[PDB]
Amino acid sequence: GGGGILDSMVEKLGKLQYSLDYDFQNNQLLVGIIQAAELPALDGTSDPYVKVFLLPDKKKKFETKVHRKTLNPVFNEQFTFKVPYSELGGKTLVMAVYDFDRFSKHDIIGEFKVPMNTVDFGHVTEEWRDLQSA
Ligand SMILES: [Mn+2]
Repeated sequence: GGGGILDSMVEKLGKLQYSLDYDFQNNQLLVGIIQAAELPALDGTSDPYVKVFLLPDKKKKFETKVHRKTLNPVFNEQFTFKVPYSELGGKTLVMAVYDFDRFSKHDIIGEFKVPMNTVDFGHVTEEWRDLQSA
């Protein structure tokens, strides 16, 4: 009654652990794409990879390596965004997990966003985030 409330709940599409730190010495944002867990199987298991990028920036998106046939990949990758601190406040970091497929569109598994204006810089941020439907 009931069903409508269940439909509003966050779907079980897995989670991604990432870390974030602004390097004030070099003036760049550092992002760690650590691992994902409990991904749904779209293939069976999926072939997950993560796209990492800033909005509204129109720059080419960074991507992790593809991890074949796993619902619990460990990426252990780091990415760097050369952006002065004063300009970072208006941007939003996006992390999106996709299922690599060689013969068809890569299905999105889920994504989430981290507005830079609500992040506590000066201390390394690390958290698990539930992937949201795209
Ligand atoms: Mn696949």
